[PDB]
Amino acid sequence: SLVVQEQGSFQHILRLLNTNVDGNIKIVYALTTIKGVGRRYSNLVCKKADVDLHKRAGELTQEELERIVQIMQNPTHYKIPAWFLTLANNVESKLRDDLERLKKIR
Amino acid sequence: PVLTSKDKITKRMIVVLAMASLETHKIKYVLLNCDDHQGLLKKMGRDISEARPDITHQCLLTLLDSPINKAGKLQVYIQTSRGILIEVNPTVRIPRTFKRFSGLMVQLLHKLSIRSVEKLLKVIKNPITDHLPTKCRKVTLSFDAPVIRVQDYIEKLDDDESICVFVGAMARGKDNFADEYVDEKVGLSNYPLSASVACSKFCHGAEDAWNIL
Amino acid sequence: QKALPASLVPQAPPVLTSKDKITKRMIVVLAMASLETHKIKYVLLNCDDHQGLLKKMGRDISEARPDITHQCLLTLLDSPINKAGKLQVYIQTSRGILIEVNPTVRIPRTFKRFSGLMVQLLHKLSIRSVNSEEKLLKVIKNPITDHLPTKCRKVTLSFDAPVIRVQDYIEKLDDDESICVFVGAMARGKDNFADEYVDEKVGLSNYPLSASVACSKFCHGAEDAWNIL
Amino acid sequence: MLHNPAFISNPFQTPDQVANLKTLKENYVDPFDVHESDPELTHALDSSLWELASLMEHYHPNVATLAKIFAQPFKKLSYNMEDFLDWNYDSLLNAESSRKLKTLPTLEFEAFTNVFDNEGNVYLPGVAW
Amino acid sequence: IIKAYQPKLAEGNKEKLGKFTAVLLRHIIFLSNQNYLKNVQSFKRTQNALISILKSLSEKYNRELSEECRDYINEMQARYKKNHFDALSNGDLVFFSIIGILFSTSDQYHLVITPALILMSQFLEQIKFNSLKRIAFGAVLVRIVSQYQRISKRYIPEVVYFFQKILLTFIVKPLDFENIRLDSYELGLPLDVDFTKKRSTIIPLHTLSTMPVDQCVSVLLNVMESLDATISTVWKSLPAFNEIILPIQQLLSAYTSKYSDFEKPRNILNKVEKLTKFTEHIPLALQNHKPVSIPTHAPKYEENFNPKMKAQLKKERKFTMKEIRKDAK
Amino acid sequence: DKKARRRTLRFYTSKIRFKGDDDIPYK
Amino acid sequence: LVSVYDSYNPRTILLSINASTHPTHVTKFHTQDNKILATASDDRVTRLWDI
Amino acid sequence: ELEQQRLDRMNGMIELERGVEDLDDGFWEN
RNA sequence: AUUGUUGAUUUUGUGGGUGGUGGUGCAUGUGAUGCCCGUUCUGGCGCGCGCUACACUGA
Repeated sequence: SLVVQEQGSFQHILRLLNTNVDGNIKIVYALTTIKGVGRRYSNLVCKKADVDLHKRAGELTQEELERIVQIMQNPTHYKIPAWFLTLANNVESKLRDDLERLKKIR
Repeated sequence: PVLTSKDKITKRMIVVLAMASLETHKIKYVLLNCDDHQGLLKKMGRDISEARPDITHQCLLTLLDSPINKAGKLQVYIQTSRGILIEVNPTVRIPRTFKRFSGLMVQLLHKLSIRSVEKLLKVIKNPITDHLPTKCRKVTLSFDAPVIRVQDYIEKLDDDESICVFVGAMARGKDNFADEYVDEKVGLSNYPLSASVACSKFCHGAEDAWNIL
Repeated sequence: QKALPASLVPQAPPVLTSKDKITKRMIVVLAMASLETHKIKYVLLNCDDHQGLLKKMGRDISEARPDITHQCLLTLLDSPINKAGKLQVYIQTSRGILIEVNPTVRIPRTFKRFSGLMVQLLHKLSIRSVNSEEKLLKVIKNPITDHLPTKCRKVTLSFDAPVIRVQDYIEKLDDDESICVFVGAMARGKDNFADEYVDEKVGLSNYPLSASVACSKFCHGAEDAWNIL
Repeated sequence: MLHNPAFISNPFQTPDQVANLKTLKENYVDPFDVHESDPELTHALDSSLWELASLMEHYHPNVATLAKIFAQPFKKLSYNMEDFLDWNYDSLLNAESSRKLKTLPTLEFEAFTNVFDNEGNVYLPGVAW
Repeated sequence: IIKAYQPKLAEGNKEKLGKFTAVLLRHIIFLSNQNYLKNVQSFKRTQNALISILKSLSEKYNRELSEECRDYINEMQARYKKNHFDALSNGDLVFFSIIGILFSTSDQYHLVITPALILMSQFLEQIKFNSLKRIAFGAVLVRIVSQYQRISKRYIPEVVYFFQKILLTFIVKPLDFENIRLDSYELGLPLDVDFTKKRSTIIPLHTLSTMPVDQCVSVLLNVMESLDATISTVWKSLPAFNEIILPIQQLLSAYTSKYSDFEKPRNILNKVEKLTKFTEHIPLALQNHKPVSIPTHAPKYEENFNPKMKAQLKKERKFTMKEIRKDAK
Repeated sequence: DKKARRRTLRFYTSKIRFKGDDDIPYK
Repeated sequence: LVSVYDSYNPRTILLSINASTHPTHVTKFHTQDNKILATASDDRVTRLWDI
Repeated sequence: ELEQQRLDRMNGMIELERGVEDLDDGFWEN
């Protein structure tokens, strides 16, 4: 009667980097919702954190979540490459003067 | 017959449009509006949210145009937010457009009476109770109160007795405008209702209850 | 003995759209609506505000009242049947323009701000929410019968027609179907605007009624009929 | 347990349904056994949770508000237990002093002549100096 | 001192009287602690007179009084942490009473009452109540909290817990109440108690310091008179009245069985079936919520509908090009 | 034990209407 | 929701049925009859579906 | 007036007119 | 004390009464009338072509 699953239940919602991420979404595209986190950046962060991209955001265990937070907050420490991370009015006035000059000729 | 405040025996259906926001202001006197006059109402120091005489106009259009009023079983009263009580003749055919209505009310508030050539609209002396029928049920429209079927409510009501409703013409406010006059407050629907809808609902129920058709 | 629903949190019922034809609903068509604009800026023509312009156009100013459709929309959209998500409204302008009204719209209460909305609608062909996540009023293609439900009952509000109880009429009507009422927002006219679509015409009260009162009187029967409350 | 839908009253229900509902009310008896040791046999699922309703009248304002949650829709997925477990009477008093919102002290318009009873108005009848 | 320092006579007198309001309160409680059985009549003349004065100050200086009241509640708590009941004195019982006089008890939240009501409830639950003095001290506390809720009529679980053990304390167990935890089994009343003489139910405060059977019975009657009041005012309204009263029915049933002549439990008892008979104990229905309407979104539009500069610069070039080309041709 | 489980539930926790005659906002 | 997929073809969904709002723990095909599918849910009703 | 204010305060009206529910923000968290 | 030298005119602390060179009508100005509730400057496109999207026959 007493069965307790070690990994834990499915998390419908999670809080990462002061952002709410839906559990139903995949890990990469759920992390994309964080500002400053793009598709490729989230994919790379998951690859560094060693999290299977096929999992759902809710499926993530705890230690993977702290690992993702740590990679994101200190990208250089884990070798994330650096590359990854009036005059016009004067022209307009000249144009208006020229247009007035043409109107003068015609 | 045209029901009038003097008659107290006939069973009728009185509607009191409480907290009606009708006022005149001169920079010339003109009915105040939430949109036409915004700065002016700021100068008077009031909120522009509760500056809406259109609510009182829409209620009158639906009340006067209802089949019951055509049957001579309804008379309306307006309790202005300032405490000015106005009696509306059931026979009146108020202007349909609002601008012509605003011109009519501003004539009313100064001349204190509109006459045709019976006063179609006449300012009267408060309290409302003196004018209401001697035997009458008083209720208010409350969202928090229990919901009731208007057809059943009027049916279980007596025959010699009449029904008063104090519909709140304010945009927003506490439903305590008519608390001291009234004996109970009743809810009419689970969803919050506009003033025009509420009196139209309570109008439709009376017509089914009394077989006005 | 029946087990309870898993989630009892109250949910807003679905917003009806012309795409969905299966659900039973209340369609109200404000036929012969008078909505037309003109450069002065563009202004929704009125019978009182603009009398010379409609004389220049040669069109009668008796039939130049958009305030009726304003009054009919407020009473329809504020009705409890709309709140239950069981009513969707269409407007057929006299010029031949069909407007579909989202049940979720909150049209301005004052007529002056209503007129400014219609010129936007009649030119931009649509109106978007302030938060911009649906279209609240979109001009659609004629005829109306295409947009109506596949199983639907059509009728017009004719004074001369036999008087019926809106309560008895809806109750005796089937359950998979739905009902259209072609209300005439025109001040005066022959009740033949919707003859080609409808199958019959019914009267609701022996006395003459305003358009706003006629539609409000009809829906309140539907609410009591469907126990909307 | 929090609510039995069969006992709710509907304004549209017919007079016979009203009569049937009334009879159902008269015959109800709480089946929860407090002495049964088997949790699978106590018939608790057929009982109702009146006790949590009474807690909505608890003298402490914040405990009453928590109890009121059962009257509100169950939107929240779960409640963090760790934020409610280790509370004491001392913590409640300390939390009361370190209140974010500061209010004005009120006074009683009703007047009592004597605080204690004798051995016009007495605040504590049954107690004497 | 009040007359010599009215606000008008000089600047700063409001603050001086403000501090004197706090100082006066510490005097009212201080005198009660001092022994006064010798001259109870004289003490009763001064103590209530000072309280009447303190009430007038509170009308003008409630804020200064409120701060002193909250400090004392902290002081009682702090002394209770180290000494438990030994800290508690008659001054605290007087103090809790004055607060009811000067402040509105029937508020959902109050600066002074709510700390007081939490602190009072702590005593009714934490204190051991293993002596007649300790029970008499608790009997006063039940009366104070009952008067606090004389209008609000809120539910205090500690009062239920207090009544159970005190009723069971004087019957010691009968082996039928194992769920109630007693703190002293040597306070049981003897079987020879008459329970027919007229014994005063009032508890004088000066008697507590002195604290045999007659005192035990008088304390018992006071507790039960509070129990009768709580049933008829508070518990009857609660939906769980049957559950709240069920343990108390058994305890009062024991009293009648053990002491047939004793009438107070029977009057409380006979009242109780009368309430349970009338009250309808139906399943509760709390999750019935009003239907939620479809959303409502306002329309976006322009008030004056019309059917950055680098774009404008390009726009003007197009017209100037067209004129030039026509001019050149 | 409180600190250990206090850490876990942080990720579990999730931080964070016109009616009647209300007129749409003015501007 | 009970979902029916073609074995070895995860992409296409032949049939999707919403048995109940409560969890559906058991979904078994009838052995003798291929057309009918059985579903048991926490609703405590074991509906017998047909494809 | 005093009677009405006492009834309002009895029902949760908190004078600084907030409500009791307002005081219940952050209370249990810390 | 205070003014701008002046002399109790003010200032400070604590209470505290006031809608009033207010309107608008009514009754032979008057009415314990009904009814409600400023000052000076400084600024103010129309008609036409072509292409891309609005996804699962897809990314």
